[PDB]
Amino acid sequence: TRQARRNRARRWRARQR
Repeated sequence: TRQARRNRARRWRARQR
């Protein structure tokens, strides 16, 4: 949870391969 934003950035990376 405290690093959920890191996962969201990972999703953005998955959206920006």
